[PDB]
Amino acid sequence: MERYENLFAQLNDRREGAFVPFVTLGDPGIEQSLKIIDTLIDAGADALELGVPFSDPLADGPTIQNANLRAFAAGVTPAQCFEMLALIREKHPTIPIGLLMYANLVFNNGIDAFYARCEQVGVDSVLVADVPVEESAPFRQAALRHNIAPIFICPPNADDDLLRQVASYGRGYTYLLALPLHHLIEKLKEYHAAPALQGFGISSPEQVSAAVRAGAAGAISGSAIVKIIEKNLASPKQMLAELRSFVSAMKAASRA
Amino acid sequence: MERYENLFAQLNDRREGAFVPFVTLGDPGIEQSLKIIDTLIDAGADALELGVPFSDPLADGPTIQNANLRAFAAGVTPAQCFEMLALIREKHPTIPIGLLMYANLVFNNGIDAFYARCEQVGVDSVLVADVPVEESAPFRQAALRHNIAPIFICPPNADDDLLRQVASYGRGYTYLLALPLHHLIEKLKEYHAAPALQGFGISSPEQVSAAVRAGAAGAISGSAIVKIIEKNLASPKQMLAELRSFVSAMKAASRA
Amino acid sequence: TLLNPYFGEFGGMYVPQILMPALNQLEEAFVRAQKDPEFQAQFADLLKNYAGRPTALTKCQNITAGTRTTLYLKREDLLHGGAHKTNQVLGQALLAKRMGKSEIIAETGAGQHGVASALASALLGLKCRIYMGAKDVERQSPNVFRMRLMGAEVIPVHSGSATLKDACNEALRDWSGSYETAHYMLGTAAGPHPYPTIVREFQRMIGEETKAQILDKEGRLPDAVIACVGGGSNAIGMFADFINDTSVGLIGVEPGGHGIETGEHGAPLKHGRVGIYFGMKAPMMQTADGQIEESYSISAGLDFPSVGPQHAYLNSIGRADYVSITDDEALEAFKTLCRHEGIIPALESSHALAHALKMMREQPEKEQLLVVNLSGRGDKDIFTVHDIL
Amino acid sequence: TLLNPYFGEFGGMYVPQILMPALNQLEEAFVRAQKDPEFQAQFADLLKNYAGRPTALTKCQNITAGTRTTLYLKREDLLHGGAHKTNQVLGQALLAKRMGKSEIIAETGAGQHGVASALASALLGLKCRIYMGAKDVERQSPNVFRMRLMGAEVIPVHSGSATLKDACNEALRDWSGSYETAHYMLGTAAGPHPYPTIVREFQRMIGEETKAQILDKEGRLPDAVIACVGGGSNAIGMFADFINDTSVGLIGVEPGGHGIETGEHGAPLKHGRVGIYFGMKAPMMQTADGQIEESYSISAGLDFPSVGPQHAYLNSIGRADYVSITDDEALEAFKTLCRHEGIIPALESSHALAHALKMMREQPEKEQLLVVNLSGRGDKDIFTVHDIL
Ligand SMILES: *Cc1c(COP(=O)(O)O)cnc(C)c1O
Ligand SMILES: *Cc1c(COP(=O)(O)O)cnc(C)c1O
Ligand SMILES: [K+]
Ligand SMILES: [K+]
Repeated sequence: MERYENLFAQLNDRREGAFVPFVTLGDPGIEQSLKIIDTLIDAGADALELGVPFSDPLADGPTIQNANLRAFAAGVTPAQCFEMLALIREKHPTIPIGLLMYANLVFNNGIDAFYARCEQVGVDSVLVADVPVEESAPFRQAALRHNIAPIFICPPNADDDLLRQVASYGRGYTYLLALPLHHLIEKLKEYHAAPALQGFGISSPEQVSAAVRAGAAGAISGSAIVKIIEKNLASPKQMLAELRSFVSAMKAASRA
Repeated sequence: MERYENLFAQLNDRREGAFVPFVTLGDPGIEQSLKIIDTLIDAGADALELGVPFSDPLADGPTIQNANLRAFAAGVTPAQCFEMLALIREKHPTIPIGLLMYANLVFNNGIDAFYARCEQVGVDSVLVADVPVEESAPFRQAALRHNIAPIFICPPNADDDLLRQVASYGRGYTYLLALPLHHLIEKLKEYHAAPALQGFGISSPEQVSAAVRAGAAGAISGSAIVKIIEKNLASPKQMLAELRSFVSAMKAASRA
Repeated sequence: TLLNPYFGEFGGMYVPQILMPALNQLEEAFVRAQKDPEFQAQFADLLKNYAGRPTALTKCQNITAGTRTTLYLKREDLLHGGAHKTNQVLGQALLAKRMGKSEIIAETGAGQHGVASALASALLGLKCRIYMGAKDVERQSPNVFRMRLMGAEVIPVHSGSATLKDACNEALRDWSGSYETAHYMLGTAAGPHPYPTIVREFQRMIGEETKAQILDKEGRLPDAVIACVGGGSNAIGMFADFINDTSVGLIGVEPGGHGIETGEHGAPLKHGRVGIYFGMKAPMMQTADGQIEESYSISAGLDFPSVGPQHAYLNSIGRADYVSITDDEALEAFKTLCRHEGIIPALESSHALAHALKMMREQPEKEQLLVVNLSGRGDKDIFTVHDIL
Repeated sequence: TLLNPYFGEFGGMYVPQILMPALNQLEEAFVRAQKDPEFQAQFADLLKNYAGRPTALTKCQNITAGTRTTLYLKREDLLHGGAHKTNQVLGQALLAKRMGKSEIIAETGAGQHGVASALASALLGLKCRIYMGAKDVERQSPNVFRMRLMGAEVIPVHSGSATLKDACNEALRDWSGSYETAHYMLGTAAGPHPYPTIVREFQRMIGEETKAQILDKEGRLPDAVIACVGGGSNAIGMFADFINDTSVGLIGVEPGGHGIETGEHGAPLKHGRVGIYFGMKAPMMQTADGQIEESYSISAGLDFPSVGPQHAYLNSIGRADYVSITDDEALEAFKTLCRHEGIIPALESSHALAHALKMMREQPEKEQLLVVNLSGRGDKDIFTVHDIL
C-alpha cells in the first residue's frame, strides 16, 4: 500500500515519471533472476512488477509464456517465490514491489492467506490478471485488510462505469493498457484514480517520454526486458550490461 | 443325339454300365489334354464329358476351379476349344462327346450359333450348368434343331414335377446327382427319361458297381480324374499311367 | 413363380437346378410377408426406432448460387450404418426369421454390405458368415474389423480373382447346401428373381418419403431425381414411387471410371453387352469371348460388373436415362459439397451429385427442381480422398 | 449481467477485463435470441432438415436379457456429424450471425468440436479458424483433414504442453482482439458465463425429446438417465428437462481412466478440487500448488481437465450423482453393444453405457427403466479399439 505513495511523492518533486520493468521471477534461474533484479534496481528501476510462473498466461502471451517455462524448469516453487521475494525486500527496503498473478494461484491456499504471506514478505500490490472488477470483492477486501494495494487494468475498451470502478477500487497505481489516452487519463484524474502507469508497448525511451508527457505518471516496460534476457541467455554478464544500459536509457527519458 | 443310343444299345447287350470320365479341356496344356483324353478313351472310357473354361464355375467348385485356371493360362480360347473338339472327333468316330457349359458362353454369339458349331464339330450333347428346366426352352429347341441332346441335372431335392420335366426334355442321358436313389431311378424309368448316369462322388470301383446295380445306366467320375492330373502335374508319363489304371479299374467294375 | 421374373427381356432365374426350390421358397415367403400387416408393422418399427427413418430432405442453400436450380439431397447418409444398405438388410433378416432360418450368408467387396448384414444379424439373433475376396479383405480391413466386432464370420475368398464376382459365387455354392437353415442376403437389386423385386420393395421407402417431403416443401414434384448405379438398389429405391409420374425424370449415374474411352470404367448398362451371369440376363462387363471382367471406379462400392434387370429395362423403354461421371468429376463434387454445405458425401453418391452440378453449370438460367439421392456418408472415403489430394 | 453467472458457488466470469464487454454483448444477444420466435424457428428448421432431429430412442432388446432392466438409448450417434456437438454449434453460429459477426474461433483436442465448427461455418458462411494443440494435430489428423476439407483454418498450438488447455487459452487471446468481428464457439458447458447457460439451452432438446418419447413408448418417466461428462454439454442437455422431475435420477459418468487410485484418470468433479481457471470457478485437475494438469481417458473426447459449473452445483445439492468408469469397463461396454445390438458406440458414450450395464448386472432382479445418452458413434474409435484388441 504505502511505498507507492512515497515513490509518487518523491518523483513529483523531481518532475519525473516512474519507470517500472517487468520480469518473471526465477527466469532464467533463481540466482540469475536475483542478479537481474538487482541490476534493474541498480540501473534505475523505480518500482518492480514481478511475474510468478503459472499453467499458462492469458493476459500475456508469447514472450512471457516462454519465460514462465524457463522458470518452471528452474524449480521455482511458490515456496521459492516467497523466499526470493523476502530477500529482494531485505536488500532493497524502499523499492515498491508489485506481483502479477492469476486467480487460481491466489485462491489455492485461501485468498486471505495469500495476502497475509504477501504482507509478511513485503509485497506492496497484487494485480490478478484474470479477476475483472466485477469478480474482485473477495480479492479486494483481502488485500486491503493486509495493506496490499489491489492493482486493476484499465483497458482500451474502457467505458465510464468501468473507469469509475477502477478509480474507486484500485490503489497504488492504475495499470493503463474507442478513447484518446489523453481523455482516459483526464477521466481517471477526475475520478481520482491511483496514478496511471502506461503499460502498453513501452519499448523505446521515446515512448516513456511520450507517456509522462501525456499525463501518465510513468511507464511499465513489459516484454522488452524479457527480450534482452532471451536474446542473451548464455552471455550473462553482457545480458546484465544490456539490461543496465536499457534501464538507464528508459529511466533518463522519464526525466521530463 | 445318336451315339448315346448306340452306346446304350451296345452296353445293354453286354450287361455293363457306362463309365464316363470328366476332364476340363486344355488342362494342363492343349497337347497334354489331348494326350490325356486319348489315354482315357484307350483305357476304356465309354463316353466323354468335357468342361470348357469359364469366369468361374458354380455347379462345380474347388478342383474344377483350379483346373479352369490351368486351362486359361494355357491359352485355350473358344477357337482352340472347337479346334480340339474337331480333332478328338477325327481320331475317335464313335465315342459320345458331351460338353459341360455355362449359359453366358452359349449365349455369347447366339444360342443357335453355338449349337450349329457343336453340330459341325461332332458334339453329341450339351449340359448348360446354370439353365434350370424353367429357363431352358431357347437352349432346348436350338439343341434339338441341331441334333444335340440337351442334358439336364436331376438333383437330390428333385420333386415329381421336376422329374416329369427332366424326362420330357432331356435326351442322351439324365445326369443324376429327400428320395432314395432306387426311387428316383424308378420314377425316371416310369416317366421314360433318358438313361440315368450317376454323377455324385463316383471315385472308387466299388461305387461304379453300386450305381449300375442300383439301376443307373452308368457313372460319371468328375473330379477324381482331375485329382490324378493335379497330383502328377510334372510327372506326365506316370500321370497318364495312373489315369490308365484308374479308368481300367473303374471300367472293369461296371461289368456287373 | 407367383411374380414375373422378367423386366422385359432382362431378369430371369439362371441358376443351377438345385437352388431353384430355395428361390421359390423365398418368393412365396415374400409375397406372404407383403400381405401380412404385422410383418409390415415390425419392419416399419425397426426402420423408425433403430435405423432412423424418415431421413431428411436437405435443400442445398449455397451450392446452387447464381444458377436457377433448386437442389434437395435425400439424406440416406443419416441412416444407421451411414448408407441406405440398412433398409433392405433389416427387411431380409425379418424375412429370414419369418421363414424359420437361423443363419445369413452374404458377400462383399468394400465391406459396407458385410457390415450391414453383420449389424442386422447381431440385432435379430441370426448367425452370419460373410464371403469377401482376399483382395477386398486386404484393402477393406477397417470394415472387416467392424464385421467381426458385430460377431460375423469373415471368410476370405481366394477363387482366382478374389474380388466380389468370386465372392458372389462362393456364397451361392454355400447356399446350395445350406438353404434349409440359412438365408442368402443378397446385396443389390440384381441376381435371380426374386431378389431384384425384393431388394427394390425394401428400398422403395426412400422414394415414397422423397415424394411426400418434396410436396410438403415445394408444393410440386421434382424435375429429376438423380442417383448413382453400382448394381442398382438405392437408385431403384429412389425411382420406384416416381415411375408412374411421367413428369419426373429419373437419371442413373454409372461410374465412368478413368473415362469410358479408356476401358477403365464401371458402366455396363450403357457400355457393356447383355450376358447371362450372377443368375440373371442383364448387361455386363465382358470380353468379346463372354468372360466377365471387373468394374473400375474411384468408389469401391460401385464395382459390381453388371446392373439390375429393372434398370436395363427402364433404359430400353426410355423411361429413365443413364449417364456416367468420371472419377475426377466425383472427386470435385465431393470437395464441393464439403466446402459449401458441410456434408462429406460418400464417393459413390458424389457421382450422382457431380451429374446434378453439371446439369446446373451447363444451363445456369434453366429453372429446375432436382433431388439427388445422397446414399452414404464419406467418412470411409477420407483416407482415399487423402492420397488423391 | 442479465442472467445469474453462478450455479451456487460454481461459475463466474473470471476473465481479463478486456474480454468482459464481449461476454456481456454475447449474453445480451442470447437473451434477445431466446425471446425471438424467428430465431427459434430458424434454429428448429436446421436441426430437423439439416442435422436430423428428432433422433431416435432405441429400446435395447438383447443386452438386458435375463435381468429386469429395460434400457433405451437416445440416439445422438444418428445426428449429422455423428455426435451431439452439432446441436449447439448450429445455435451458436446462428447467434454469431444475429450479432453481425463473420468469423468463428474454436479450439479442439480430438477434432470433433473442430469438425462441428467447420461444418456449421461452411453451411452458414462464416470464416472459421480452429486452435488445436500440436500433440492433438499429430494424433488427430483424420479430423484435421476433415476440418480443412470444410474450409477451416487449423492453427497448431505449441504453447508448452500443446494440448486442449493451451488451445482454449490461445483461442481466448485471439478473441480478445477479434471480438467485434469474430465469435468464439466454445465447445462444452464450461468457461465464463454465459457459455455454461448458452451451451445447455442449445443442447436441452436431447432431454426434451427423451421425455416425450419415453412417455409415448413406456407411459412413464425413466428411473435414471445416464450420460458421460467430459466438460458436460451432452450430460446437461439430457438432464435439463428432467431437473424438476424429482422422481428421475440423473447420473453422470466421468472417466475413471486407469483407475482413480492410479491418478491417471479424468474425473475432477469427484476427485479434483475447486480452482479458478478457464474463466470459471469449478472443480479441476490440479497439483497441490494450483498448476492445472491433463485429464486422462481412453476416449480423447473426455480430456477436458475440469467440468461445467452446473454439474458441480447439481452434485453439491445432491440432485445428480456422478460416478466413474474405467477404460476397461468402457472397452467391454463398446464390444457388448456392437455384438448385441449392432450399434458401434463412441468410446466416450461407452462410459455411460458401462455404468448402466453395472447397475443391471449387480442387481438383476431390480425392475428399472433406464435411458443412456448415446452421444456419438464409434467409427473414429475402431482404430484405437483395434490396437487394444
Ligand atoms: C451400397 C452403396 C451404393 C452402391 O450400390 P447400389 O446397390 O447401386 O445402391 C452406393 N452408395 C453408397 C453410399 C452405398 O453404401
Ligand atoms: C463432445 C463429445 C463428448 C464429451 O463432451 P461433453 O461436452 O461432456 O458432452 C462425449 N461424447 C461424444 C460422442 C462427443 O462427441
Ligand atoms: K455396375
Ligand atoms: K472432465
